[PDB]
Amino acid sequence: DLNLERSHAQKNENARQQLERQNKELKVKLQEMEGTVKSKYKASITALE
Amino acid sequence: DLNLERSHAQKNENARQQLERQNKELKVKLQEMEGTVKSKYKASITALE
Amino acid sequence: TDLEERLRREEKQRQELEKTRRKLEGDSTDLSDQIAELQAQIAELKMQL
Amino acid sequence: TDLEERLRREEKQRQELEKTRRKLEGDSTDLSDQIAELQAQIAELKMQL
Amino acid sequence: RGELANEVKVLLQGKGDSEHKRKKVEAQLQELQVKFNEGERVRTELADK
Amino acid sequence: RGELANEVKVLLQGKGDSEHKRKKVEAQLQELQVKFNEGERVRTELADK
Repeated sequence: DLNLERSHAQKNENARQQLERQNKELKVKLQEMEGTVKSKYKASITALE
Repeated sequence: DLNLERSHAQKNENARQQLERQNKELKVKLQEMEGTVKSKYKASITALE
Repeated sequence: TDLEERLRREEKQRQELEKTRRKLEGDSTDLSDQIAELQAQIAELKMQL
Repeated sequence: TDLEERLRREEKQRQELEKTRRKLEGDSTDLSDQIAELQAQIAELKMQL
Repeated sequence: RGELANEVKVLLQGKGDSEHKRKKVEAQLQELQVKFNEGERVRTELADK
Repeated sequence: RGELANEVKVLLQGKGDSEHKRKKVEAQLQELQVKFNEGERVRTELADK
């Protein structure tokens, strides 16, 4: 039973690395896209006004 | 050690579940932020033009 | 002689409780993860609204 | 006498599993009810949307 | 439409309250049913002696 | 008006069917509750024997 707990925990450890990388890319993607799209759109609307 | 190992494994499952849960919310937020920004700005640009 | 079955019966309780706990633990992960995707889907309807 | 002392060891392990199993049972049952509430909320938002 | 819509609120809200209590009662039945075997198992162990 | 008149016919039947199911489920729950209380009392009495 101890080997199963360590085996299952070790198997999930490798999956945690992939989830951590996706979280950093998703947060940086939404923040960069939002700040870039909103900045370029606000500047264009201000020039037209 | 088995009980202590299960606590670490159980804690890892909660942390891993939080990453998976946050990933689903992150994808939903990025998919909604892109539509709310691309739509609220596209219609405004047409009015200014 | 009753201690042989009594001691073995107590050990069987741990296996029975572990089997039910392991089954509920694995099922709870899928059920808990489904709640995250379900709650995240509500954000789309609220954000799209 | 030694069997009685050793028999009590299984009771301690069973108590630790009962608390975890009982917590998962109550949490699993509560999680099922949350799925029904979340599904109903999605229908109200989807119908209104 | 307003009168008919108001009549649906008293029936829709009333049906939801009954369904909510039914889910809670059903959840308690499953817990008591599963817990019922625990009392019988523990009783059979003591009764076996 | 057409969609409201159709949902009323289906909601009225759902409330009646759910009410009858709750009554039957409550009947079995009461019997299980009496057996659960008897098991606990008989369990403690069996320990004294």
